[PDB]
Amino acid sequence: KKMSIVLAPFSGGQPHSGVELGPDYLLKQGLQQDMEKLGWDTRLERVFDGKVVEARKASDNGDRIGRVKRPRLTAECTEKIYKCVRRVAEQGRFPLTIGGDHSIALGTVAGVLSVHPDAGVIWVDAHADINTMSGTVSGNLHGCPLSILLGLDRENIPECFSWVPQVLKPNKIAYIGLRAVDDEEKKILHDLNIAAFSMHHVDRYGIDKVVSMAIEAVSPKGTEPVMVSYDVDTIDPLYVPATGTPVRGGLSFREALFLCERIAECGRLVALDVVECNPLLAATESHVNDTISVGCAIARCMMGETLLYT
Amino acid sequence: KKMSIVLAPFSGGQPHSGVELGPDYLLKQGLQQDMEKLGWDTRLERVFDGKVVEARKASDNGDRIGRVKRPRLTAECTEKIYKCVRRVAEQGRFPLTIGGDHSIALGTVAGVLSVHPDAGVIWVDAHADINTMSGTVSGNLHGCPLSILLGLDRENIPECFSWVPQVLKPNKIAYIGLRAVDDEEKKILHDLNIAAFSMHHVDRYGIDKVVSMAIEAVSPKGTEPVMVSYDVDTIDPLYVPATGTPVRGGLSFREALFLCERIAECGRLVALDVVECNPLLAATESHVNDTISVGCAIARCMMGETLLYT
Amino acid sequence: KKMSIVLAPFSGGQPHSGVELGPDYLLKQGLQQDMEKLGWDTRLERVFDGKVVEARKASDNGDRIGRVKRPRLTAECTEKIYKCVRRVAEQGRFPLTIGGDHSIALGTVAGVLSVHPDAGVIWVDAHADINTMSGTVSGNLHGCPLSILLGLDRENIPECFSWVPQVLKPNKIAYIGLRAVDDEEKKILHDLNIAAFSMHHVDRYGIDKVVSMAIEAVSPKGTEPVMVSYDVDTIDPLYVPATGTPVRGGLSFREALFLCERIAECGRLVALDVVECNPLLAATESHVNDTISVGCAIARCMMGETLLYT
Ligand SMILES: N[C@@H](CCCC[B-](O)(O)O)C(=O)O
Ligand SMILES: N[C@@H](CCCC[B-](O)(O)O)C(=O)O
Ligand SMILES: N[C@@H](CCCC[B-](O)(O)O)C(=O)O
Ligand SMILES: [Mn+2]
Ligand SMILES: [Mn+2]
Ligand SMILES: [Mn+2]
Ligand SMILES: [Mn+2]
Ligand SMILES: [Mn+2]
Ligand SMILES: [Mn+2]
Repeated sequence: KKMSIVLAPFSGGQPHSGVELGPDYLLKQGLQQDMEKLGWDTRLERVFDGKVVEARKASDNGDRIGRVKRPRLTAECTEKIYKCVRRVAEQGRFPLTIGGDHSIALGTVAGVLSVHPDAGVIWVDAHADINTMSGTVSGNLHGCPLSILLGLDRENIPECFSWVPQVLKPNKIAYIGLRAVDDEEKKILHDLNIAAFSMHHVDRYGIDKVVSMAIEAVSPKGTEPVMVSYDVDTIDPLYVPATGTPVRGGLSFREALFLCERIAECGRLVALDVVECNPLLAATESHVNDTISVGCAIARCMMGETLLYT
Repeated sequence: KKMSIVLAPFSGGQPHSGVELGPDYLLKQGLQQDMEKLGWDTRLERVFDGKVVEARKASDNGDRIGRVKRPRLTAECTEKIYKCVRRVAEQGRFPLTIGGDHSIALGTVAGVLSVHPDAGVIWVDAHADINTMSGTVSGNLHGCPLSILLGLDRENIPECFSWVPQVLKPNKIAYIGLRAVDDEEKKILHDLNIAAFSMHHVDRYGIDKVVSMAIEAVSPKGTEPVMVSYDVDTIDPLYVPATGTPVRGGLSFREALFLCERIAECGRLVALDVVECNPLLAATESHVNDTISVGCAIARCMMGETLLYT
Repeated sequence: KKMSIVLAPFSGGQPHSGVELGPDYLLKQGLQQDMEKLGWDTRLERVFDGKVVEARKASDNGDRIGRVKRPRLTAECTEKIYKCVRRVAEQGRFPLTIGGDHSIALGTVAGVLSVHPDAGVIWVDAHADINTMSGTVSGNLHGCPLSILLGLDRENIPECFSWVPQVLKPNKIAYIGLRAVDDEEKKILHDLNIAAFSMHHVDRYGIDKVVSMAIEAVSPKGTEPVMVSYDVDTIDPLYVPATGTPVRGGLSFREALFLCERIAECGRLVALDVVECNPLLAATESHVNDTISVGCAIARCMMGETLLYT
């Protein structure tokens, strides 16, 4: 049980400052002590300085390529995370990456799939995060990682992203909790036949059935490695208020944590990302502690914590 | 795809002013643009002036027949809606009626069943709305439409209601979400063997199963037209605060919208009422926007809007 | 239909004052009138004066045996409840005990099992309440009743508890709603193979299935008497705020009441405890009325109240 907690305090994939404070905040809640208490030998991995990156972000509006914002900054930071995560996985350690906005998954997924080529990817999110370079309206890259990982709209992806290995195939990615998919993204999922389970399926079949379906969808070869990239805005805002893109009608706190227990239970989780925790985007301090403690909660449940004896 | 959005700004079926503001408020949210965006050719149908009706309502306390309040006013306005809706349906257009209190369903159901005689009726409500003329304690007619439509307690129904056609039979009406049924109403449902699915059934079988059961109950002849009269107080107040008769322990925002998607999915919806939205009965502006946007949301989901590609 | 509403205004099993106000508060809500309205012939049973007991509690910090706090006071009061409940059951009346903290279940369960020796026990709680004398960290006895009832850690249980009959066996107790079990308690449940259904099972199988499983687990001999000891902190705090030990991710108001209807429905309920309602631990008066009215609600549903005709 060797784990490396990758610190990825990046906010360049979106507009709002504060999300780079996620890593520090989670660690204050005692994320490492919790992992250690779950029997994991943990080591912290710092990939870059959040203050320096923030500084460079807030100032250079010139970093743009069309609607896309901060491709250069984003490309540089996610390559750093990729190299870190790839190394963490080669050393045989479990990489637990804490963001940071979801654009960091560009480096995490590439890093993990580079070592575990047949690893499936469960994207827990209210969003599909698969907008293409020329398709994105907002230009916020945290909503475009999967398009770049799948190499969609190749011809329009910047040179600064040339580093991204092409290891993820559409049949190895499954979504859970979708409810704010852009029209362009709907067409993409349908055309690539991506296994996507929206809140409709959860409402229709119950979370247990959805998680089972999602795991099977990316684990056909019998039983392969599984990676989970967890966007906290999947959870209904009334549970996760402090986030950049909240959408009502999401997972309940119970379903959000139950999903983790089911994944833990299958015993094939090889990596985990917990992203989009933005402490600054909270009304009261109640909103902050509820969101950050949720991040640590999914971490604990994903890493084996159960309600009863085990 | 021809639709007529029937505006029924009536509040005479209950005490609290404000519910007549529903139609306007929904339209401000962009109800028509949403329907148009769903591919519907929409036309607005104004049945009467809400200010004039309100004025006449707030002043004439003399309009009563026992406990029943405003039978004359109610009878005149609902006959107007009936004529409008009956015409809308004869023209082959889908009538989407926005209230207004639930007493308007006296005109909508009569209008629709007049054209689609074998149409089933799904009453989504926390209440049975079937109190008889001599049985009602409050005398508020928005809780008596189904008794008049089924012609119960004939001998005690006013002359001003002589216009109501007898087209709805007990075996063609199904309730979903019941939780505040009056004792008299419990006896009625049991005696007439009305298919009623309370929050107990939803809690017991899950919303998907209940909707399936409700649709089948009124669609025995194989597959007949279906009409839905949707009272927003079916949804738990913590989701729909701005309503006249809130009862805790109701449908979640997710179940409230999932039910719409399932009905849409069956492809036999022929009419829809969205009632009891009272903007004035809101604490903050957060309560208002949450309720009105919910009304538009059920409209969109009922009319085909899905989370994924379709 | 003969019922005795046992008043047990005790708070010695925990630190916070106010929980002894539960009985009075529930009765103000009209608990007795509700039971009478459900057809029960009710009689109130006062076991001791809450003001006198409170007075004696708040002053004597000397009443301790290790970490355990107020064993003498607790032992004296619960023996009183035991004698009352045992008598109520011998008279052939249904004992409905209103607390008071959960330490009162020491007297209720012993009283009921003394008359109905093969009675099963459903413990609805977020906690296992089975910490041993030498195992409890907090020393609060409201979290140790089941250890004393099962006679665990005999050698370390005070003399003042010598009165407790040994009538409850591990295979006749089932938990529902667990989510804050101490490590020592996890080991105990696992070693004694106690049927425990946590929020994981509710999330996994749905409340209906859990209640069915829980009833069967203690009713093997075909169909024996069933007793329910209901801790209101089983319900998610956002529904039951005014309680001493709230834990997020609990039962919804709907599941909390549905469980009661299912138990009522089986027709074998022989006793009921509604505990841990602490009116003083409420932010607004909204928190108070929501919690106390919940207590009366579970009472009504447990005693036969249904949403539809019955
Ligand atoms: N689809 C929107 C929102 C994406 C939100 C990104 B995420 O899932 O990481 O929060 C956009 O492209 O701007
Ligand atoms: N049953 C109550 C309340 C009826 C509520 C009407 B409705 O469902 O339209 O809100 C009454 O008769 O006054
Ligand atoms: N397990 C904790 C909390 C027990 C809570 C008791 B109860 O369930 O009655 O609220 C303790 O031993 O102090
Ligand atoms: Mn995301
Ligand atoms: Mn998202
Ligand atoms: Mn209604
Ligand atoms: Mn209603
Ligand atoms: Mn308890
Ligand atoms: Mn408890």
